[PDB]
Amino acid sequence: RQHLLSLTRRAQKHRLRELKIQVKEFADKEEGGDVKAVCLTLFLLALRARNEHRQADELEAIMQGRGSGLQPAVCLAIRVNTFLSCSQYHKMYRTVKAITGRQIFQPLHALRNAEKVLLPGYHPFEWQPPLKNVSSRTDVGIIDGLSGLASSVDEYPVDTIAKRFRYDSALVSALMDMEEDILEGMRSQDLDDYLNGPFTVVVKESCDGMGDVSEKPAVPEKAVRFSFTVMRITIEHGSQNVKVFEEPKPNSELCCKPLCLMLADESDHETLTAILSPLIAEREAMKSSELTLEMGGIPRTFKFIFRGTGYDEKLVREVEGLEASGSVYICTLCDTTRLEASQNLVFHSITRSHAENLQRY
Amino acid sequence: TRRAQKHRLRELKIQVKEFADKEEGGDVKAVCLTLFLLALRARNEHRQADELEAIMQGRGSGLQPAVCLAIRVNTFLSCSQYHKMYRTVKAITGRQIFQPLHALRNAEKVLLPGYHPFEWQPPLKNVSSRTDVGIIDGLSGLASSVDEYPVDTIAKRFRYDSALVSALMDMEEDILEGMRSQDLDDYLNGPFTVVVKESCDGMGDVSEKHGSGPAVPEKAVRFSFTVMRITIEHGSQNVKVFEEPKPNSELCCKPLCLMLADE
Amino acid sequence: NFARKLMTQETVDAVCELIPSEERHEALRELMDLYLKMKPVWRSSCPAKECPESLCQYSFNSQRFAELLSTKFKYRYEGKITNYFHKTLAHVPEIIERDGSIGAWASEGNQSGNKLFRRFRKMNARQSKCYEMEDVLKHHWLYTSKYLQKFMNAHNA
Ligand SMILES: [Ca+2]
Ligand SMILES: [Ca+2]
Ligand SMILES: [Zn+2]
Repeated sequence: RQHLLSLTRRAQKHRLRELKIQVKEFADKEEGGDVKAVCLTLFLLALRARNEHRQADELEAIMQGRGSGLQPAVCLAIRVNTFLSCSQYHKMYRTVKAITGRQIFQPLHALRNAEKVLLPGYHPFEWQPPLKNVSSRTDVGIIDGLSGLASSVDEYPVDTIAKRFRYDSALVSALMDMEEDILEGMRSQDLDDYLNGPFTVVVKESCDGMGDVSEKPAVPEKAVRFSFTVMRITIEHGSQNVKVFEEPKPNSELCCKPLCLMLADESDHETLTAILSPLIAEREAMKSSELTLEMGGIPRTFKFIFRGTGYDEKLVREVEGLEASGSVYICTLCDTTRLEASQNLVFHSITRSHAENLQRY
Repeated sequence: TRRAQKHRLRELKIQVKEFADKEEGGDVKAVCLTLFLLALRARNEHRQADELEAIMQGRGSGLQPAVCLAIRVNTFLSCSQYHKMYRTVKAITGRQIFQPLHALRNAEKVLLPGYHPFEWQPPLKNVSSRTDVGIIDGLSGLASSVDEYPVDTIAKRFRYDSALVSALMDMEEDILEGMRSQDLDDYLNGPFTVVVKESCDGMGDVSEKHGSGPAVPEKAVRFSFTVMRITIEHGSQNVKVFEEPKPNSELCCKPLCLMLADE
Repeated sequence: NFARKLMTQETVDAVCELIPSEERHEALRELMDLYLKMKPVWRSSCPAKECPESLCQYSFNSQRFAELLSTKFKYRYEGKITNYFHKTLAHVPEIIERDGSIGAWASEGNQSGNKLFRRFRKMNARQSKCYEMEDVLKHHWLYTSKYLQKFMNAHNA
């Protein structure tokens, strides 16, 4: 009676209750059972008739669209790209909501339930022709890196912790995390969006221990990271292939995606073998298949070509099968003595495959 | 379209028009906003409810640079990541709500000692009567040269008076609410008697390296004070217009000096 | 940064005042000159198109460098010769004609991850030695997804 805005929590409710229910039930008996949409549109009309189109336009922006407040992906991105912990983020959230009345940041459970779309292991896919020794479930995130290596007082003692994904899981998650880029490339190169030809992906790998990352008579520890990055995507169209995806900066820091990491050495050969051999098993497995998953509308297919390159010099002398660094045979590509390079300088060629080193072993 | 619901629901137009005309007499704006707000509140989507309450309340999008400073320092953020957060909410929202760093430094040097005027009615011998003096070295002109005694301790300090006037000015709404709540006016002079307790403590080692393993034990110690009780004697008696609810916290021990030595 | 800073022509100008002989002056001038003439091929991300004039020089510009390394400096490069020189001397153009670029396919991209690993261990942790790398991996992945960095690069109208 004083005003609706001077009225309390249900004061306005019991004041205009009969008018409220009569026009609401008249509307949902009129327009097929919805009152909110028709009521909002008539409120926009009734406000914007009074030369106040600014609030009407921002309201039409924020309902059925974007505007004030933030999408959860935005607040996740700005949480992670400042490395802020959760608790201080919560404090920032609660004081912003306390000051401005609005709700611009999101709460934390709403953060995680938008996070789970961005790990590996969310989206369905089909390996065809399927992969031996590979569990076919598509709900795989973190598993332990030991592959359940039985470890008790009678066996070999192990001391390391390693966490990893599977290879195909992180691979499809990285593929779906660039749908905007590949669709942009197909739009810009005068192609059709409805094309599910067999794309070819070329992927770089990398592995270099990051020793002495210890924290406190000072005894250290080391750690090895194994990582990869999508590098070039093309598609054989007609009689030629054409790039949909190159990279601006290949060796960037913010475009090198992890795959596995361990608290071990680069020289303790045993634990390094016993951890990395599942990964090389999967890597050998998916070199003879196609991949099928839904990429924004139509499902598409994939093949692969790998180039393990980002090993330094010492590691590739240590895992491919050469001796230590101070040898006489020096070039990891050709086969010449160190003493030979002093006489003849520049006349060799690359002559070291992988299977050749297998048969030489 | 615009015209489709206008013709299909002109019945609702004339209905709520005349019904606001006959209930309280013609405030179609207010009843229509409350009815749409009740329509959307019922959906349990209350974020839109108080967003609409904010926009039709006429609330401001951006905020104080002062509260920006408080939220900056209570998360321990560098200026760089603050610039990241500022530019991303600018580019995303379209309107700017967090504030750039000019305003942060400008609201900052409001709060430091050395911005306000102040005076002493006795002239304070050996005290520099300059009021624009904040952070200076604690060495007070000590020679650490090769002809002198060797010292190494790095000292940072204010003066005692400027910190005192700053720590008295920042609690201004506390003392005003003490004047209102304990039945006095604003226009009451002092003299206010101020109970200041003081403290000083070493903190152990404060460093760690990575390079040559075993680092050194850098010992450190700060000197500090606390405003805890503001009293005023008016009339016949005195009245404690500020009592500190907890003097031994980590929010109410303002520092004076820092030095890197042993106790 | 030290590696880039030490390679100036002016550093050769600086060391020339500490050595007497003209022979050593012109030798070191030609040395650093040829090394800077041959640097950007293996250094860039797309040298087949970006600096492609120095591509076809590289055989000639390497052979003369090797020969004046032999004759003028047989005091040191007569027996032992370090292997990186053999790599940067005799295997670059075969690789480039094989594989396009070089400096794309580098280990630069991961070795700078030390700061990310250390900071993630420090500030976002639970300290239980089994989750304590799990959340590190989760945050490290959540960093490097491109769908989020597109949002962070929004200020690019
Ligand atoms: Ca290494
Ligand atoms: Ca390294
Ligand atoms: Zn060779």
